[PDB]
Amino acid sequence: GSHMALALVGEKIDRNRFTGEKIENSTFFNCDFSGADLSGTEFIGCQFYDRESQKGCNFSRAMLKDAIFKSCDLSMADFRNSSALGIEIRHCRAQGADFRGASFMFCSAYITNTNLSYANFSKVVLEKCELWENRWIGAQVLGATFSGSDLSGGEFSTFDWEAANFTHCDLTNSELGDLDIRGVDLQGVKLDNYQASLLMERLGIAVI
Amino acid sequence: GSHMALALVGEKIDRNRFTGEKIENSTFFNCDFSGADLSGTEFIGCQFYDRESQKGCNFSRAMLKDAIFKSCDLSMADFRNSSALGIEIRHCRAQGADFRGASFCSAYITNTNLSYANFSKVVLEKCELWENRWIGAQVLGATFSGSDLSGGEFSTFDWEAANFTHCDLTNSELGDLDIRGVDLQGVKLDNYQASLLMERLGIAVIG
Repeated sequence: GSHMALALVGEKIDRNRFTGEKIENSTFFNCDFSGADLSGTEFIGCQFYDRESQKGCNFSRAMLKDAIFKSCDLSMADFRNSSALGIEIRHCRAQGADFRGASFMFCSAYITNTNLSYANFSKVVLEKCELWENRWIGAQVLGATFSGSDLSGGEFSTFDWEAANFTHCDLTNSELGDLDIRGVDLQGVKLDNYQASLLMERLGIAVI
Repeated sequence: GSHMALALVGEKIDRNRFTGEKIENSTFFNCDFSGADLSGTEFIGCQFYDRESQKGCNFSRAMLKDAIFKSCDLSMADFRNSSALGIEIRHCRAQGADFRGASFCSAYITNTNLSYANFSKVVLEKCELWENRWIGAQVLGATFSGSDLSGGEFSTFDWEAANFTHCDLTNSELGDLDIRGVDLQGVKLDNYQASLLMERLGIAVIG
């Protein structure tokens, strides 16, 4: 089934209300999707963040297997302890979204072209996932692992490279902020020539 | 004056015998030039090494200001404590040559085989030292700071032993240089070299 221009406020969403459904140009303000089965559910052009109340929606413990969020505002969304294997978040605003305890598992996740500023990834396991072209300013990554993921095209100013595992990641074509090859384990990491020159410059070396 | 196709063996060279002269295509086997005045002396195509005795020539404490050696075999030459400001050594073999105590900064040593040469404690700052082979050269306590070493071959070379800050190292085989253990402030490296040094840290440079 498909839904267009819904506008829900303050609702508890029943576990099976939207499973496998397609929802477009809809608003969900202060809604509780916790425990909901959103397997295969596809949200396009939807807003889950309420400018007035400044509340997001609750997705904690939701089943999000193969769910899709395209061009949605998921600012301040609570995804804690969700089951998110194969989730897609594409071209979304996800500022302050909370992923702690979410499972993406072997891992699979596609979070791309997404504003992840101030999002919380503490202790999250996102190994060998698709995580490119995101904005990561102030993202909380304490104890996380992104090992092997493609993070390329990313904006990593105000980002603690020492806080998470980045080994084997693709970091090419990214603003690296304060990354330094003397202080961070970069085994297996991919970087581009422009980034290599910058990083070497930090050591006082001029790459000609 | 100039001189061509001389052959000397086992001679002690008079202090003023060759001062300011040009000497070409000559042989000097086991000859002692120590303390000789060789200011402005030019040697071209000369052999100073005798493979039959495996002995070089002695230039210790020689005055070598503005001297030139081009296309010469200076293997095993003893240059210790010489005065060599502005010396030119170009396209020479200088394997095992000893430069300990030699004073230069201005010097041009280029396109030269310096394998197993001794540069211990030598000061060669801001000099032209490019396209040389440095395999096994001894450099403990030397400083090459600011010199152009580009086009060089540096396998079996102790990068930790001397001062290489501000050097041009571009287009060189770097041997075991590692950015973790060596001060490389001001050093110039090319993109290929940067990629190799990163590779040592496990980092793959792609595009």
